[PDB]
Amino acid sequence: SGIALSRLAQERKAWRKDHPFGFVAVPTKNPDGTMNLMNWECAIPGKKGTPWEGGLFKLRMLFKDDYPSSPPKCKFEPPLFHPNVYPSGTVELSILEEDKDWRPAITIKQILLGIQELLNEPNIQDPAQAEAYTIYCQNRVEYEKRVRAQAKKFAPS
Repeated sequence: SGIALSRLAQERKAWRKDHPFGFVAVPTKNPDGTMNLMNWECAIPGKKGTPWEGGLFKLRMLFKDDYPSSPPKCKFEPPLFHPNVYPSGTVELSILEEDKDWRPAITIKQILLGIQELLNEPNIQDPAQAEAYTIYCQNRVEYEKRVRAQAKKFAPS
């Protein structure tokens, strides 16, 4: 885990120095209050001018011991209504796949901005959940209606 922790400490430094407005990315605590750099609690704000606007969408970023060989698993908690989000909460995205567009050099900032962009522009060619995907494909106005409601439920206080 040395190589992974070295990189994850450099990502925490870069993120604290400068990150996009409204985004959260913080390592979790181990039982003994020590920092767990392999498991981050993140939040993505809905984009201004979209049906996601107003919402803050919490997500866990989970790193394997061979990071950055492998991308993190990115998991919305709770699971999101979105065509490219598995019922588990796992995000399906090409930059989050080792055998697709993942590159070791991709930053936490680039991952979170990538997921933000996915939220309002689903990929109709890599479905992840039957429920959201079918409504997206067959009934776009009802899809956008469910998204507006979701954005209201996850409005921050």
